[PDB]
Amino acid sequence: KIEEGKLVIWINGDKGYNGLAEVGKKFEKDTGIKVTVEHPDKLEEKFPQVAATGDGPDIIFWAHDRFGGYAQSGLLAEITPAAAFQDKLYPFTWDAVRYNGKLIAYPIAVEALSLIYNKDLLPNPPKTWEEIPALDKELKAKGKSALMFNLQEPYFTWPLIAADGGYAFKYAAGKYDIKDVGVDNAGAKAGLTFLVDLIKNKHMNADTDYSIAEAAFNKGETAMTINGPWAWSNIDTSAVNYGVTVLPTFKGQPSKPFVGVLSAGINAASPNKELAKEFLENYLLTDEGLEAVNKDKPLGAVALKSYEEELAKDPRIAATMENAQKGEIMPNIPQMSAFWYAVRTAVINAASGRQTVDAALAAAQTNAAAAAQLYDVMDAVPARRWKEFVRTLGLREAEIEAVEVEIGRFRDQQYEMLKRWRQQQPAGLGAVYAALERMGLDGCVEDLRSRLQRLE
Ligand SMILES: OC[C@H]1O[C@H](O[C@H]2[C@H](O)[C@@H](O)[C@@H](O[C@H]3[C@H](O)[C@@H](O)[C@@H](O)O[C@@H]3CO)O[C@@H]2CO)[C@H](O)[C@@H](O)[C@@H]1O
Repeated sequence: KIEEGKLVIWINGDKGYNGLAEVGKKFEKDTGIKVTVEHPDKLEEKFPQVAATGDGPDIIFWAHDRFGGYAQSGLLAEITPAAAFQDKLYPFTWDAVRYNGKLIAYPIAVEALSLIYNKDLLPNPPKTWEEIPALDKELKAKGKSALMFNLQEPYFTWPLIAADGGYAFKYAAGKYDIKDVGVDNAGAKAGLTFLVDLIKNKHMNADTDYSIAEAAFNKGETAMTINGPWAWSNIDTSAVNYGVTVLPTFKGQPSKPFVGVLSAGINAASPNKELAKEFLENYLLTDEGLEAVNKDKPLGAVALKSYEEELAKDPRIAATMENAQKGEIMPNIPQMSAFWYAVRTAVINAASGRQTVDAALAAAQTNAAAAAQLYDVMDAVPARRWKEFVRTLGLREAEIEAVEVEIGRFRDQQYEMLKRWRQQQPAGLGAVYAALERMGLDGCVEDLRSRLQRLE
């Protein structure tokens, strides 16, 4: 459990938590502060349940796409590093973790998918997605396959869909518009249709996930896979001679992977914020800190400039960064949740044949665009009435109601955050104010008197 005088960190199990634990032991050796790293299941979903409780972590690690919601709900502490420290990380990595003009996390590394081919089976990897059907059958003649990758998570199948024109939300004037969802445009329809055709000619199987796809490549059963740097570790241990190169082109235009920024967010309810800032700045985000984690599971291209020149020499990094520039940086807005869920539903149905491509994408468009609107009213729907609300609207689509749950859980962390604040323990002042300002006249007076009290 969390309490004053120690750090608890959450990171996804596919990353190098053991190496991260090493960095904390140094910290513990230098400060006497016990550092404990955990890797829970679905920490992306478990966090918004337990953040503002005594069961949430001090530091949370995830790609930058989740943090906008976290931030909007006032569940993160404003990161306040000196200019000299900011000038040690790449500026565009700071953009990712910047939401509404405020820094909400420490950017760690850059994550971008890449084509991971087996050199023993593929000296000249294909340049285009349209070459692959011919190569696979040639490998079918060897009882082999050309490609296998996780098909259950939309993270991995997006690069092909967004190649010719598909996108999440339109970007313009330096801003995203959540009403313009580019999941059902011409460029998106072609990518998925091309993907399914690969499966329908049984160049792939729909049940392929990370665990199995990983096994396939690691045992030299498929010539290619698509995965991130964190996966090179297990592959390095396996006896496969592999290469990491650029993703294949499609219709002249490259497959555009959503680029990820691994980021470290400080719980606003953590009683050891400065204690955390000390760790991330002066231990992890150092040439040795990052080296310790990378040795466990490769991070990719780090945001720390001093240690990026070190990794840039690795061709597998050069491959990723190329794909990174070719692809797009994930938005960090609170609506990316609505976008992901809708797509996760669409691909599984268009892959299992349960629906047309035109249908799933049409439905995903609607559900995402609609569910994306729920966030603008998250703070308005008065307290005790969020379930009555969403039940009043009665949308009932599985991916839509998933956002409802999330939002319903955000509102529950803010009430909890308010509870902590009332009892004089750490709390995020935004989560507090959002809760009072929907708690009738009594909330608003309580809200403002604090705003006035706070003016000291
Ligand atoms: O659809 C279910 C799932 O959608 C969301 O997951 C997305 C992540 O938010 C997003 O960061 C990305 O996930 C990848 C990570 O960025 C990266 O760290 C790496 O480890 O691979 C991840 C893919 O497994 O893309 C996924 C969509 O697949 C949402 O976060 C989840 O709550 C939700 O369960």
